[PDB]
Amino acid sequence: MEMEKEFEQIDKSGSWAAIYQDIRHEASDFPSRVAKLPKNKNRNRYRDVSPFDHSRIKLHQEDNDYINASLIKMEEAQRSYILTQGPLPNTVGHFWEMVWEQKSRGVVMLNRVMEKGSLKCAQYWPQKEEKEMIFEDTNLKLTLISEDIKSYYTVRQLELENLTTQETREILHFHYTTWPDFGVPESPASFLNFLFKVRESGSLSPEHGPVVVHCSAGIGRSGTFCLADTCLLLMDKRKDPSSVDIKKVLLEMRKFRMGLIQTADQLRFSYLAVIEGAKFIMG
Ligand SMILES: O=C(N[C@H]1[C@H](O)[C@@H]2O[C@H]1c1ccccc12)C1CCC1
Repeated sequence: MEMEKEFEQIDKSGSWAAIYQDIRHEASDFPSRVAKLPKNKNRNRYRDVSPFDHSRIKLHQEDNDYINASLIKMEEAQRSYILTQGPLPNTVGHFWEMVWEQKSRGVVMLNRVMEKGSLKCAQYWPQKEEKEMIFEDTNLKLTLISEDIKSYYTVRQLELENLTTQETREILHFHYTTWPDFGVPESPASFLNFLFKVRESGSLSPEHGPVVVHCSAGIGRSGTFCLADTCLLLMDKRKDPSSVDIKKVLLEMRKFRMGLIQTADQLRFSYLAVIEGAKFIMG
């Protein structure tokens, strides 16, 4: 079926939970043996969220190459994404090592450091220009260059320096700051505006490594971001945009990381975002 009328048909019939459970039943199951090794327990935020072995990002380190991060490679859309958990106190150096080694231009953050009165990720970037951060375990230096605070999101320019080689690179930090503590946003308008700002920066384009996207577990809000982006790109590429099937795209993405889209409300919100976004694109 088309999307917008399939949407109204699920609303009128109140069957979002059943649609979402079907997706959960059909989703891929691949091994995640490296994630479960005892030496990696303090590298995982949640015991039930792990990268598959076949798609995990490897650190370029001979001691321990493990990070909780996955490469989502979308062949028809010609887009790739790295989805990862919010960094932990003992993985902030690994996180920036990955950004460096994978040649990423942009980092997309969809959570606040504290939500619901608890810590959802480490403070992994500097908050003042004159107070830079040094990660001694991976030999990187990170400096805040500029910050632009808007009503729904903040964009930061960061400098990452590899202290071994003295090479430097500019990284863009895109921080969506207004996702509610509970539920999903009422309108997708600010989330779509944010997606378009990431696109306009070059961070999603083939001349760079994959964008790094995270929330707390790296599957819920993060899944919504890449699902909406890929579906909109396919609607622009194809002769028949009504042939894009959001459930099929989501199942394709779940071949590369488990659990993408965590609730039926997040699924409905993803439909809403693609539907509204397809009208603004045109034409
Ligand atoms: O090359 C880098 N760091 C080097 C450190 O001197 C040390 O050797 C390298 C390294 C890599 C992983 C852990 C520890 C080390 C950074 C470029 C991204 C990582």
